Amino acid sequence: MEDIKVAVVGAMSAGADWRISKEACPNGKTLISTLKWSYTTGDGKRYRSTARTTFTFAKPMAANYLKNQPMYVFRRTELKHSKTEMDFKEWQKAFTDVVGMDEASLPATHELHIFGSINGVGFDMVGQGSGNPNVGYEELNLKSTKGELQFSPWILVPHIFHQYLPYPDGMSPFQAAMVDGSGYQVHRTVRFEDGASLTVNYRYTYEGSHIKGEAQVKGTGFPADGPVMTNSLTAFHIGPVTQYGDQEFTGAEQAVADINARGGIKGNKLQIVKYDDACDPKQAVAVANRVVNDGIKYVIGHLCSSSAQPASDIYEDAGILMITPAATAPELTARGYQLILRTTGLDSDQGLTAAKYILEKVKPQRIAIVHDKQQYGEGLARAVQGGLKKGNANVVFFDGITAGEKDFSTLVARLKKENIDFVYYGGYHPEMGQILRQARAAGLKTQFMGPEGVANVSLSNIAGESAEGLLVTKPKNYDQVPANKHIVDAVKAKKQDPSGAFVWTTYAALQSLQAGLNQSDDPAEIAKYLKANSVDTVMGPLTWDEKGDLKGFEFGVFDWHANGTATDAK
Ligand SMILES: CC[C@H](C)[C@H](N)C(=O)O
Ligand SMILES: [Cl-]
Repeated sequence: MEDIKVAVVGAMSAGADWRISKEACPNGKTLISTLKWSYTTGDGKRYRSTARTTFTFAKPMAANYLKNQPMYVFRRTELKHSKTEMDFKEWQKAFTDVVGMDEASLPATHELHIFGSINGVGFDMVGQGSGNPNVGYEELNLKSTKGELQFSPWILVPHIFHQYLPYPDGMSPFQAAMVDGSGYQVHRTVRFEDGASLTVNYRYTYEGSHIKGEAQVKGTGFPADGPVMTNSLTAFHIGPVTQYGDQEFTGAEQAVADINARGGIKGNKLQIVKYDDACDPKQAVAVANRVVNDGIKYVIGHLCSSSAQPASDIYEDAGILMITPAATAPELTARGYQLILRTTGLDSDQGLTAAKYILEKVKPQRIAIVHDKQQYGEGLARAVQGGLKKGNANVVFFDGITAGEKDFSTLVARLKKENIDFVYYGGYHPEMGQILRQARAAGLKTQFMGPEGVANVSLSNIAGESAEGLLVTKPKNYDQVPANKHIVDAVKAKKQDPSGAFVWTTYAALQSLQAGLNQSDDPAEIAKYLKANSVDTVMGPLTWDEKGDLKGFEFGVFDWHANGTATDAK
């Protein structure tokens, strides 16, 4: 009665603050710990590692430890750093199962000497710390003795004292070995997704309640242009596509809960497996190869057009089904592929809907068209330009800006000088929000319009009152259909937001997969069944053409509001 795995591919997720270590003991003198650890770049990309840690005890562990395994340890860390100094904190909690709390002497002080090389670049750091062995807390300050670190200081986390960890009903085996005096040694091996590796070896001496630790490090095989050797690792920040990933995970989690509550697929439960492509082409190909090697046959997601297209090549070649709830560029479904479907519409249709609204209902005097030079935004800007030229509208200029720009002073001064009364922007909320708040600060009265990628609460968060009165194209308000009220209430009961279109397109993708899995487990048979039939969903009855596109899909025109809400424009 094994679970059916479904991959859900998000983008620039935060993820869990706590990470789980699994502890096992093959004999009385050895404890083995296994760990998955992903780092994040300043760019919002993931850098993936796995670790195996070996603890060697001089005297055998007490029988109670050997009878009670495996154990699970939840840990979280904080780092502030310069290029010469590190300030660190760690929290640790042990359990006999996978369910968190849900929301002579033991040690008091310690010192660390950590040294070695990364790609042959030498380092040496020393410093003092303290902690509480009753609750699993520790803190540490480290200073360089050899000047500036010429690699990311994050590569030395988590390596920078399990003598501070208690177990549920008494001392950990680490604490018992320190109190006895005979102690333990540690060896860790880390493997990275680019083929790099790092080893650490530890030795300790106990002077009463004070621990003296020594750690020797050797790292090799890091790419010269990678984030370790360029100092490009950071703590997680919200990024440009986080809003889109959060909507997809909200809709997938509620749909899988509802399906499983009704008995799953002929009694077998669905299990979500989460991945993250950062809407980046190289990360999308790395994710798709991992999904195939993990044995998964069904994928929901790859959200942006520039990441869904390279991923689709890998899934088609390997015989895997892919359903995107969000990618709208026509080229995805224009190449003869048989295993690719959507639960959203096409930018050829979205751009023509915008051009007809401008010609029929707005009738402006002087138009500018702006885009971000990416597949989605530049495609829409070209579709709108063609529609307006056919209607003989006055387009004064057509121009590109750079994605990630925060200073729009040149564009704002040009709109003021050239007396522009209407702008169409093709692109995402981060750039549109900066353009709106900088335009109103400088006294512009211009009417703005954009596509479904700007119609979200992150646009309102960035622009504030400057967002009021923006025109948008987007899918219908599915959250206002009475038949969908039970889903709206279940999402609001978790303090989550059911208003974004990608909640509904993602829920509908899981309902479409469910209908297929009731007929066959084989991806090619599922794609054939959906292309020949109608499926009832939260979006209404869905049908697909032979290339995997929705038949009769319509984008609406709405007024956007500063409170993150959309109303019918007419
Ligand atoms: C996340 C989807 C975005 C907004 C857009 N529709 C694209 O295809 O890139
Ligand atoms: Cl460990």
